[PDB]
Amino acid sequence: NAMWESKFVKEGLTFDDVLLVPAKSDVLPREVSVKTVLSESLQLNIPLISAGMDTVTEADMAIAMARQGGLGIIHKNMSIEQQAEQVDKVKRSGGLLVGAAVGVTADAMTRIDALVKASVDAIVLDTAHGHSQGVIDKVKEVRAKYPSLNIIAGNVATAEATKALIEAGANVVKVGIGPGSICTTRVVAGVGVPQLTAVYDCATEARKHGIPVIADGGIKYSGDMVKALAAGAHVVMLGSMFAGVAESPGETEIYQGRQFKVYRGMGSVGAMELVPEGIEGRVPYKGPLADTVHQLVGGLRAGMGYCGAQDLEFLRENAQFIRMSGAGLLESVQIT
Amino acid sequence: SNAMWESKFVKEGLTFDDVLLVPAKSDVLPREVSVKTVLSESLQLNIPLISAGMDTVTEADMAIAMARQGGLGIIHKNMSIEQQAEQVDKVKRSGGLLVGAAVGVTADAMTRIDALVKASVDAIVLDTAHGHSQGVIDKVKEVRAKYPSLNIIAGNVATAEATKALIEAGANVVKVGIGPGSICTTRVVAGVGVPQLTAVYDCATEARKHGIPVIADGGIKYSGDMVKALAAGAHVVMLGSMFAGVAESPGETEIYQGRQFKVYRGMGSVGAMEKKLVPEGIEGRVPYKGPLADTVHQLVGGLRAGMGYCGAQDLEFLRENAQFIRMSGAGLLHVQITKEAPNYS
Amino acid sequence: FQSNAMWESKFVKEGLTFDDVLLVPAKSDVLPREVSVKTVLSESLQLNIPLISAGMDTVTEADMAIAMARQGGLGIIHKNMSIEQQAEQVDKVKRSGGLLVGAAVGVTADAMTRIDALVKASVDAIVLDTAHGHSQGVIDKVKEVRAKYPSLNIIAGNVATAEATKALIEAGANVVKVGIGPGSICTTRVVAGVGVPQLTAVYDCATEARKHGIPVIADGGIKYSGDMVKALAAGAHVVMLGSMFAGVAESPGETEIYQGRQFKVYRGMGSVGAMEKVPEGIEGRVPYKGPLADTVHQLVGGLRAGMGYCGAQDLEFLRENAQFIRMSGAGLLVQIT
Amino acid sequence: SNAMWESKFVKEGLTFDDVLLVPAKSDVLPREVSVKTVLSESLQLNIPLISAGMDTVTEADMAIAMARQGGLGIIHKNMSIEQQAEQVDKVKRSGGLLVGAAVGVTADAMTRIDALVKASVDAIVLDTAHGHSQGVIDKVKEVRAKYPSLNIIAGNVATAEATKALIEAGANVVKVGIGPGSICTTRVVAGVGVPQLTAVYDCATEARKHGIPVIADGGIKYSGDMVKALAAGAHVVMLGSMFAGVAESPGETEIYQGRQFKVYRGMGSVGAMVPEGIEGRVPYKGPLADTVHQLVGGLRAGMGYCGAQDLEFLRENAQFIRMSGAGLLVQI
Ligand SMILES: Cn1nc(CC(=O)Nc2ccc3oc4c(c3c2)CCCC4)c2ccccc2c1=O
Ligand SMILES: Cn1nc(CC(=O)Nc2ccc3oc4c(c3c2)CCCC4)c2ccccc2c1=O
Ligand SMILES: Cn1nc(CC(=O)Nc2ccc3oc4c(c3c2)CCCC4)c2ccccc2c1=O
Ligand SMILES: Cn1nc(CC(=O)Nc2ccc3oc4c(c3c2)CCCC4)c2ccccc2c1=O
Ligand SMILES: O=c1[nH]cnc2c1ncn2[C@@H]1O[C@H](COP(=O)(O)O)[C@@H](O)[C@H]1O
Ligand SMILES: O=c1[nH]cnc2c1ncn2[C@@H]1O[C@H](COP(=O)(O)O)[C@@H](O)[C@H]1O
Ligand SMILES: O=c1[nH]cnc2c1ncn2[C@@H]1O[C@H](COP(=O)(O)O)[C@@H](O)[C@H]1O
Ligand SMILES: O=c1[nH]cnc2c1ncn2[C@@H]1O[C@H](COP(=O)(O)O)[C@@H](O)[C@H]1O
Repeated sequence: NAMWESKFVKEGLTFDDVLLVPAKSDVLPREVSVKTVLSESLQLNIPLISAGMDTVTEADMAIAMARQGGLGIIHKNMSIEQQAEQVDKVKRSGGLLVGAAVGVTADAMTRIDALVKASVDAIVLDTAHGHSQGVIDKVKEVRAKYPSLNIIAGNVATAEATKALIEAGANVVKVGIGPGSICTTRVVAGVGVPQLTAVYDCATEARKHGIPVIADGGIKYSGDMVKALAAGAHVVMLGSMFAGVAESPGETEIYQGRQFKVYRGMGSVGAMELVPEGIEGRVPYKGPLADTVHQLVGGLRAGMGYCGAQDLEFLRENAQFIRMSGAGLLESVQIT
Repeated sequence: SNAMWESKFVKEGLTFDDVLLVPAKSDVLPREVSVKTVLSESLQLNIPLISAGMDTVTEADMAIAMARQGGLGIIHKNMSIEQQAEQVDKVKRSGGLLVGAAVGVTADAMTRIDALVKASVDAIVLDTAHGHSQGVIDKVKEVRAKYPSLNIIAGNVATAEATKALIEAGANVVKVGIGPGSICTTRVVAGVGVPQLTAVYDCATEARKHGIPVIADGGIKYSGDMVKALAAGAHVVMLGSMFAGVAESPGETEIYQGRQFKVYRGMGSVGAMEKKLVPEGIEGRVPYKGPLADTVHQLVGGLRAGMGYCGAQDLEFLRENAQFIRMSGAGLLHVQITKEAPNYS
Repeated sequence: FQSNAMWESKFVKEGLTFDDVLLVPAKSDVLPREVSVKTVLSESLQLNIPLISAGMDTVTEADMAIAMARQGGLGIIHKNMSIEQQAEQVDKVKRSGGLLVGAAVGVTADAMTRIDALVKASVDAIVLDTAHGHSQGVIDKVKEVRAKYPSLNIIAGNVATAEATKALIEAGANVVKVGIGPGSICTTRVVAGVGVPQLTAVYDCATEARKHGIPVIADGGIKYSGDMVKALAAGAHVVMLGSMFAGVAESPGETEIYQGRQFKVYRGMGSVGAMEKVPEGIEGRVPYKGPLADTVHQLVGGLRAGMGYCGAQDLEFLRENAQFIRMSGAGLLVQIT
Repeated sequence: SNAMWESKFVKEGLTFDDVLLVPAKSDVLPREVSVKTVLSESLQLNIPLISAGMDTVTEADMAIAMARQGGLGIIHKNMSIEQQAEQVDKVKRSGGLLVGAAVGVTADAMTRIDALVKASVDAIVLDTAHGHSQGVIDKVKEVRAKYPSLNIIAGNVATAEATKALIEAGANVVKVGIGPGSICTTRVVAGVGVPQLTAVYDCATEARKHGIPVIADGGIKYSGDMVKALAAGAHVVMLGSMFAGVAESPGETEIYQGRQFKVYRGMGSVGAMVPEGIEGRVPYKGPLADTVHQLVGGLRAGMGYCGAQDLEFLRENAQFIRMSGAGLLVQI
């Protein structure tokens, strides 16, 4: 009963537990490189990805997002004809990078072939529990058929889970069980892993093979995104921070004179229409997408200025965190 | 020796909110998992739930509904021996269903237990605030001598030593929990208690040795807290606050702010004792939930998902192989959640 | 060789308070209402119940001190009055039933004068309260008194330290008062950044006062019945309450109505108001709780239950055998009516 | 290698609210303690309080009132060079008092230092969000090269390595703080910061091997926090928020919801110039001396418990005890 013993040993860290420690710097924030590479085929100018959710990313979002340096993932709560159409639309809008989300359905192989012929750069094979034989075998089918296609599998929270996917044929791994804003996995199932600890553990596995890791969910401030990138992620993925953007799908509701967008989990009652592990909410209208990106990539250049990082690689390997108490982060006057 | 003096502050405690389950390799879907459990040779549940023997939570109706779902009801003991034997027999008249009844450590305890046996009760629940007592121990021995085949659920405890005590006194099952109840003020009035997750783990660890199942009793708010409990060594969880608002629970529904409410009170509360006192329970109100079946579906639904993340095809696999990860207070905690308007009727 | 010990040890010590721990149940076949809560501070000083009301002008005067003694406890009459009036408050208590009584004196020039008046008034114990008991002036004050009154019960405080407790014991003190900072009306921790978590302070103090068989008093920080149990179980013989007794019928001062609700004034001795008749006390208000008896009945009832879970027949077993478990903030966490 | 990779989450950090000061044996009455302090042969303060170099906190009126309480004011740089040099001289002619002036790491830096030295300023404060840069080190070396006896205060830093590097560039005094500030959002926008107590200790531990003092800057909300910061190795502390609402502070009283407030904002906020400071309001605290009285009042109290006759005893002998959140836990 070795297992009985290790039940409560492991320990986890979230974004609010740590801070990056400043180091010797001779590179200015405006001078750094926030560029990143997921593969030969996938090169990003800014390490940002919009989430494959029906309230975050359609063709307009992926186009806006591509034009910024990043990448959008067309959600799959759509007919196959429609998704390939939106993919083909983004692709021909200047030869932009687009990604698309595929379920681990029976139909998935059919959906993937439509997306490949519409010329997607990367498909996202995402499910709630990416450490399942269903997903492993599914990746190996897709990899057998398309040995050059960028595959992003998830979701995973552990290194053994990460290893299983890399060997199945995954060249990018997506991290996060529990942490998303609209996520209720932990409340309803008791399951999940602190996102910083998740990213670090998974990155430590992927680092050996040289595979990029996506941090997905739980990000609220540019700060948390700098932390995700220094914890080992190549790239972060946002839902709530883009849902209120002008280029996301769906229109602007007005309630009491204030502008709002709907943001909901893909496993909430709406996106499904087996208990729900997603919820439905509203987010404030944030206007143009460029506004949100400028702030995020600005904050990133500051953090990398503090850490002495010229590029994201220097950041991932050398950056040092410091742990604190909860008392600690109340240290981060009524405001106008 | 001061060995007791310098060990005053060594032990650490964990509760539900300190931990999360860690996803593992899984080949099993939530709909194919087995939520069956065997408390004993004679007593088997189709779902790991037991409604608590409280006068606001469980009577004959709730036991019948609980059984129908594949769980078990514990008919509370705030009533005559005659009218509790009434309720026991009624559950058995309704399709030979499994039913429990609570019996406190008293003088009339045996007179009460007897009547229950003649009504063909499946399990008797020996409940005391402090189960780690000779008084309780020698009462469990008395019942085992007179009824060798009777299921005995004896509690409550929080330590391994208490556990092995009741097992060797002839109890089939141990009910774990000092202080974690929603309506419990034992931790405030007496400064006494163990964080439930540690108490379960500690008690189960001793009880596995004897092949004895334990029950996690109290402190469960969400369904995820229940997955956490089962995964910590418990065979079955016990619920009061979540079953109180349910329509099949004892008590009139009351209207406040147009909303309907039901009364949930501790058995150690002032009102419950009246059916110079230092109470260790409080009276409150919980919202009307509706039918029992809708509440159970969400609980079991969250269990299956949780077992699916862990790769447990059965509850025994979860008990033995599941792994927790500890977080800080920050770890337990933009988008405004949209909740639909209420039903006034 | 220059030592770097002090510099490196700056952040090593760790502290616990009441909310940080819970008591673990043990085997126990003593019922709560059959436990002995009798306690012995000295042969001269025996209490039925382990309770002492604080020497504050908002908490303890004659009528209060009578009430406490009669419940089996003890009142420490406060020193914010003339010597002549303090000694007459002590007399009134002493001659109504032959009750035990305490009396507060500060380390001052006219302290010795006050003590004799109080000793002549047949006081059972005097309490030498200073904000910092580990001072040379306080230590020399205790030798000064022990020398002249070798039969007198002396309580010296406040201390937070094992050293400090050793220091006051060696000066001749029968009983030690423990507490720097944990007061409800205290702002020492905020205006000066000084203090020790009450549970650790007690534990660390009693650890030293055990070697000499000297009792300690847990001074402040108790908000709930269960926190008193935690104090006694950490090494204290007795506990001193202020806030809890301040809003009681036998308290000095009358009942004020605030938004149609009955209240009483409770203020620190270091607050501006007490000082006139930099502050490290503030003034507040506490709910009117009625007569002392019901508050004592719930605090003693709460101890009885605690000793019942722990298997403690008497306060000595609890003090020597009770084991705690540490929890976290989430472990400290329905519509109550 | 894998060394940097495994060191990522190893370090722990403490802030003011994490700890308290352990009362030791005491000979000393609060009124008899010496709160005097010496930065430099050139520079000495009767109290350990330095007024922050911000457009919301300090100008010539504030600097004068600081000096006359026993401390120091640091004239901010959001002004013309000869406007700043005129502020420095107005304080100088107001009774031969102590003044400092903030200076940025730019090309006009040396041009502005020439004017400030011309008005006989005592110390300059080279302030940057990131003092551990080659820019600041190179600037310090070239000022130390030209003005060898000018007191140079350099920062901010948060580490020993940074502290060491500035001492070897020529800084007499080292300023410590990245994140702790009340108007600071560096933690939130860049995820970067170091808990102040751990920072001052780690920076003092390196500084006292050179006889170099450190300033603890920001995060101070209580007098008890100042006692804590001095006891972890700081000679002197710098305050912004607790000085913004006083009368001698730049601007004047303004009214929100019919109460009196004074605007208080960071130098990296939108107004004072991506933002890392914010803009807000603090209550009109009244005159400077009343606030100073309560601060130094608190310090005498804390030195009393710890038994420190002077700030050196405190710095070398004070012991902390760590606690939890429930440890930092009557209608007042
Ligand atoms: C996070 N999440 N969760 C869900 C619910 C869900 O699928 N939960 C869930 C929980 C646990 C699960 O455990 C396993 C699986 C699994 C799935 C799949 C295969 C066997 C192992 C969801 C449902 C529909 C659409 C989207 C989502 C979704 O995004
Ligand atoms: C803290 N802070 N930040 C800022 C903005 C700022 O300079 N941020 C910033 C962030 C990150 C930074 O990282 C580096 C540097 C740097 C600067 C400079 C040296 C190289 C490394 C500020 C701007 C104007 C006036 C005052 C301030 C200021 O006080
Ligand atoms: C927690 N609690 N407490 C009480 C009051 C109570 O009995 N408290 C209590 C406290 C502490 C106790 O300690 C012991 C015992 C005991 C009992 C009995 C056996 C010896 C040791 C209660 C009363 C009736 C019904 C239920 C309860 C109850 O659930
Ligand atoms: C907590 N407290 N503090 C105070 C203020 C106070 O005395 N503070 C204080 C602080 C620090 C102190 O340090 C010492 C002493 C001392 C005193 C006494 C002499 C030895 C060294 C107080 C004053 C008058 C009456 C009551 C009180 C009081 O109860
Ligand atoms: O239905 C849901 N339940 C739980 N997680 C979800 C659901 N829908 C999306 N997610 C995850 O949550 C992330 C968005 O979280 P956010 O970035 O914090 O808003 C997505 O990238 C998904 O990985
Ligand atoms: O008055 C009481 N005081 C303390 N615990 C109680 C009292 N009444 C019931 N309990 C326990 O609390 C459990 C219910 O806790 P809950 O599921 O969190 O609401 C019951 O099954 C009992 O074991
Ligand atoms: O003004 C003061 N400042 C700090 N502590 C005080 C002051 N006055 C009384 N005390 C202490 O506070 C205790 C009361 O604590 P309470 O029971 O939590 O309110 C008394 O026992 C005194 O020792
Ligand atoms: O704009 C800003 N962003 C971040 N920190 C600042 C800014 N302006 C001033 N500071 C720092 O914050 C200190 C004052 O912090 P306070 O005493 O908590 O208000 C100053 O002395 C500076 O070191």
